Amino acid sequence: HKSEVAHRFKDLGEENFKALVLIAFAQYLQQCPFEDHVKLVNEVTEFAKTCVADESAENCDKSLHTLFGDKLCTVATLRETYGEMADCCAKQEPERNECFLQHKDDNPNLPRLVRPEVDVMCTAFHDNEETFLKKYLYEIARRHPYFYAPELLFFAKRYKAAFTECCQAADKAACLLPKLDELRDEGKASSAKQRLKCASLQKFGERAFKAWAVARLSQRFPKAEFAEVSKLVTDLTKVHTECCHGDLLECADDRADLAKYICENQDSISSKLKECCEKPLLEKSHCIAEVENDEMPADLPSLAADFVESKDVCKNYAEAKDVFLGMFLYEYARRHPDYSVVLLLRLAKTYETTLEKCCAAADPHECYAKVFDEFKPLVEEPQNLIKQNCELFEQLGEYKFQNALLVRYTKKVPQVSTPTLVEVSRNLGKVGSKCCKHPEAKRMPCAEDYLSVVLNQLCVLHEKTPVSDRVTKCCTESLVNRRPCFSALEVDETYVPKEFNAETFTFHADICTLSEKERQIKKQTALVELVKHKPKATKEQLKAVMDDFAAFVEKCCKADDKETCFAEEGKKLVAASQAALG
Ligand SMILES: CCCCCCCC(=O)O
Ligand SMILES: CCCCCCCC(=O)O
Ligand SMILES: CCCCCCCC(=O)O
Ligand SMILES: CCCCCCCC(=O)O
Ligand SMILES: CCCCCCCC(=O)O
Repeated sequence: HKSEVAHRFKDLGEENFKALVLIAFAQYLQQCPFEDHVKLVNEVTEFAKTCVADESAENCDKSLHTLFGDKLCTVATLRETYGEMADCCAKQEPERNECFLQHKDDNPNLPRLVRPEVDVMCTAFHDNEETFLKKYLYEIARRHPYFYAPELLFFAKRYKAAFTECCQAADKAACLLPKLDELRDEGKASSAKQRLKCASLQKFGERAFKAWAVARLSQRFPKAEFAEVSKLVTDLTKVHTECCHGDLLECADDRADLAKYICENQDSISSKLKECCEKPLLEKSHCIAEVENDEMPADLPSLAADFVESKDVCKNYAEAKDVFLGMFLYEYARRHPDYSVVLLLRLAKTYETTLEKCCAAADPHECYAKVFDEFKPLVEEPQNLIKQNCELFEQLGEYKFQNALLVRYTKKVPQVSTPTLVEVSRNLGKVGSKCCKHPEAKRMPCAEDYLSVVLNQLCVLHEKTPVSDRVTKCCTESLVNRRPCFSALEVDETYVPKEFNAETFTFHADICTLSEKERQIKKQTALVELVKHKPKATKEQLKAVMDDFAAFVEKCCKADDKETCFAEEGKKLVAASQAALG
């Protein structure tokens, strides 16, 4: 009351307050030294302490955004570091924060993190343990500006536990890398997942996220009531709205309240929350967000009884057009847990469109009576796509599956930059190794919910530099229909060939001097360049040049001495390929 910062300090505490302010500062001013961020956080914490000690102190009743902006731009006073940012904080709330959000670089030009030796890492750990953990938050926060802040506090705790457990014992080297690598891959998957949730609130509105939350939570929490699911959805939407507009202090405070409420009303929500609700505060919310789907309630009546066979459907729709569709989404999702969340949203939109033109055109009960008949093609379209791709995946392997997707997606949109095409196809091919081994029931909720994340990552890296018109049309037209739009484009008859570049196929030594993961990009980039060279003459039989590439690589890999072999066989191979018109 009368002091939001004091209330946040009292709720979160001292350790979480200082960590949640460092993340906020690092996610805004990405190209800034660590020491300045530490000083700013210390000043903010001291001001919060002074306002806590005496309520009627110097002015501290203003909102957190005002203090955030004042400490942000009225103290740093850097203009050359961030362009067009000097005039950013000339407006008032809430226009200042909106201007600040648009300057967050999704892919900043920062050096890749390199891990020192274990001995040096744990020598620095047990020298400034408080400061050593603060640097971990800074780098992750500045490299992922949209990373979920309350989830970043869990990762720091796991980092501290991993460092404490291993190198205060024998075999320091082979204890830390296995566990640190788990965090790195777990942190890159929870940052791309939040980006999809965070770009669906500021591009498609709050109503888009509410329907997603209703569909997802009804699947995870069946046998509950619509009143409870609505409350959970409202709380979740309020939580995720604040983390997207920079209110990290309030976002982490509201998440704890939601977790506490879920644990309190455990019997009325789900029976699988017994274990997740006996964990520490930072682990309860993580466990709840990933709890498994509860068992379906027994003897559920058919949905056709009160949605298509009753002469009040359009009357109820006209009474309230946003809760009637909420009930349909809730009832159709609880009894169909094998559908992806984006499919259920598609069927809900189809049902809404059918109802729109039925009660406003002559007899109503003549065109929405068979609305369930047109759900079949929508259901069968992605079931006939996962089935073929998983079969194709388990006949070529991971590396050859990524190449197959890379060639397919290069002909569809042959204008995106080669690094973006290579990166998206590498992530596209990793859904085969992820959950093509699941049973047919669980294949759909996993595959499409990951394809959505990958395609959103494709869209956000294309908005800054829009080069392809087809990508723009599929990205900024509908969130749910993003995947069907991409898997509906034929080969592009436009995009006259990129001509021939001699320097492209000039593999000179290296290749066989470093690890295998990053040498694959050296060949996938060449494949992308080859496909763009001949977009039309891209039949399957002329793509046998991959075998020649592999043979040429192997011949000089086993004969690394006299590195002129690389150039000689490279020019011979490119001449042979050009002579074959392929
Ligand atoms: C990767 C290590 C997992 C440990 C979880 C956190 C334990 C603690 O710090 O209390
Ligand atoms: C895209 C689905 C539209 C109908 C569901 C409405 C539920 C909600 O908005 O909370
Ligand atoms: C119950 C507390 C946890 C919910 C907030 C985060 C869930 C999500 O990532 O969607
Ligand atoms: C248990 C209350 C402490 C608040 C968060 C600190 C991490 C944790 O132990 O969950
Ligand atoms: C289980 C699906 C494997 C990858 C699908 C991507 C292909 C496409 O979008 O056309």
